Amino acid sequence: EDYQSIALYFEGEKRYLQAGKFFLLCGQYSRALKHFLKCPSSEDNVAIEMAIETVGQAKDELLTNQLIDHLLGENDGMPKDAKYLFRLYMALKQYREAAQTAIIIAREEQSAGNYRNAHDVLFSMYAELKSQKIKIPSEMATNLMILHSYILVKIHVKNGDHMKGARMLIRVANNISKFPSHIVPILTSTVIECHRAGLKNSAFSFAAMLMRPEYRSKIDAKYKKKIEGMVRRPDISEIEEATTPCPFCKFLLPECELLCPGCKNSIPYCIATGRHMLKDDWTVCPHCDFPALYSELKIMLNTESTCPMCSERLNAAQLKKISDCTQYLRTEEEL
Amino acid sequence: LDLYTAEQAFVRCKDYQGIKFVKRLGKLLSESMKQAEVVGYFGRFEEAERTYLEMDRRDLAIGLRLKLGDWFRVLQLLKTGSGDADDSLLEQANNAIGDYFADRQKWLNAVQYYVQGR
Amino acid sequence: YQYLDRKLFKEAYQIACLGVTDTDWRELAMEALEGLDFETAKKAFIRVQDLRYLELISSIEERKKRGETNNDLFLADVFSYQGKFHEAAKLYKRSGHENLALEMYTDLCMFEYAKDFLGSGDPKETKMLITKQADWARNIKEPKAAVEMYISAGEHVKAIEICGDHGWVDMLIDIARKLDKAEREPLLLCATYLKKLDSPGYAAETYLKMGDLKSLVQLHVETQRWDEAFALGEKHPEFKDDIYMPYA
Ligand SMILES: [Zn+2]
Ligand SMILES: [Zn+2]
Repeated sequence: EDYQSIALYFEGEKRYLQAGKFFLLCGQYSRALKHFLKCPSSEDNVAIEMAIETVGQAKDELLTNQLIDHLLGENDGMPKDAKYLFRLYMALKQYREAAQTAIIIAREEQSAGNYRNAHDVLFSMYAELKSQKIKIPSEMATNLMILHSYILVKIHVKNGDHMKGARMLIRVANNISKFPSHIVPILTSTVIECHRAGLKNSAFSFAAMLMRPEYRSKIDAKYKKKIEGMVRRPDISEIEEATTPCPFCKFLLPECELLCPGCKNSIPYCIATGRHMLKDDWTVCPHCDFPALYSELKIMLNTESTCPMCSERLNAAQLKKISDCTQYLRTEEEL
Repeated sequence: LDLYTAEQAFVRCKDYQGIKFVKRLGKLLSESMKQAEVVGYFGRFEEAERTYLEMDRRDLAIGLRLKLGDWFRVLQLLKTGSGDADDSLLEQANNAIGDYFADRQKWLNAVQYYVQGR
Repeated sequence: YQYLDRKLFKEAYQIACLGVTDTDWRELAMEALEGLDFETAKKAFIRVQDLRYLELISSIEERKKRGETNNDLFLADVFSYQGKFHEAAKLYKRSGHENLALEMYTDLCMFEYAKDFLGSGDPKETKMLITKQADWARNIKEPKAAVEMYISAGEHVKAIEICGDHGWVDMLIDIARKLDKAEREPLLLCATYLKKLDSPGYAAETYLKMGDLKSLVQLHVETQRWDEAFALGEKHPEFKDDIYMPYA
């Protein structure tokens, strides 16, 4: 019933453990759950979490605003983390703001220099936004792709696949403005791998910008002279990019291009090679439900035990090709 | 959007352009995409761009404003959102605006660009 | 115009920028295309703002970005896309693509001309051309000619379809009689339609010229001919037993 005893069990004497839990039996919870909103520091993350269910009852009032405010640490000064902002925004089901806050957090962390933490965070937010089936803004998908190309780089380098790292590093190079922290060090070794793989023509342009006035006098002091030489004697020799049919229209675009000039839908991308999926070798990680060129996924599963993206255990044969890919290539405008 | 009567008409007026556009429209396998193409067909470019943005395709709006010369529109659209190669378009657009002014003998305006672009 | 006649396109644009009409801009744009200076063409058409020609030029450029070098295919596309339809034809011919010319003339349904661009031969191509012609002929409401137009190619499905659609019971007989080899739903399709048309006069006849004379015998009394029913049941005594109970 009202459970006034639970609601006021030991709520006096300035506290009773989770006094907010006590006031949170029924009704509108605004004594100690809300004194956790009156607490400018984290007395317990459990309390803010339970205030997430406080607005989970869709109370839809200024109490939700108060929680958001304590969240931003604007009146507090020491906000904890906007992961709670994501859960809170999820609660009242305004996902068009949850996606924005997700992107903001990912962008900030990415800029700072965290490059794998940003990946896991953005994957963990894509997780719920997709599981709930809400459509995912192109901003989040695009950032996921360009922030995942980075991890693919390192993997294709450690594995020793000279061309894959070049391709992905080209994509990262094009969107290197998003990457401030290692702006010379990434474009550097973008050049090195491009030349060490066969795309030295592109590396010419990239090293030019690398030797540009702003970027210059910061170039790696290992092979600064080598970079100057490559630019000085630039060869226009670049191996032509291969082609493959678009999955949901029969048309031949290159491997790293995702926007098909034909059907005009945005082809998804692998999780091993960053290319545009092919109907003939579609698959998915059993856990993260993301595409992969089955040939390439199996090829890369060279004792690396976590998935390329979700970072969970994976092995030789819990990965088999798929045929009804229309459940993945359903035209979003048609869907 | 019959695309069957329309092609017959477009042959009844020797009009090979109309037939080819109808075929291309046939390749598209999505509604609200064919709608964007046809509101581009009659020249309502602003309507087509707004439609492209509403269906959450910044990529095609940038592309459409790139096919025409609205490089200022391309800059404004690149101001927000994020795309697959955003510096590439940014630099290309600056250089293109520099060329836009330079042909009209408007230096000190082309020079503002050509510098943000390289 | 002085610059255009000498095929100096970049200078022509440099002078045009000083301010010229829109017709001159368009003329410069066309002459850039035919001269294959696509950058000048892009800037000209931008300054006239034709999305059709700009998308053509972008298509050509995206082709050339991939393996595409031939200069007569591109000029043929340009002539075709303005509307010459004949100089474009020869340009397509000269390059190793007459198939493109065939597609052009079939799209314009100018089939008299596409007769002499069947350079490949008949590797299931001649069927395609004649079927496209006959489809056109039906679409303009000239069904009589369309009848035989299908007949030339393997269009017995389509031929029967239209024939019944207007019911040439004066003709379906002749075609189906000429039709042989007991095709599942062509030689039996006219049969299917003869009992829809006021044509039991031929309904049993056709399947009798296909073979299934048991339900066909029953259909004889579906022509309210009991005597003929028993007569044909003599041929198929089992069918007689099967379809004499309804007579009972
Ligand atoms: Zn496609
Ligand atoms: Zn996975």
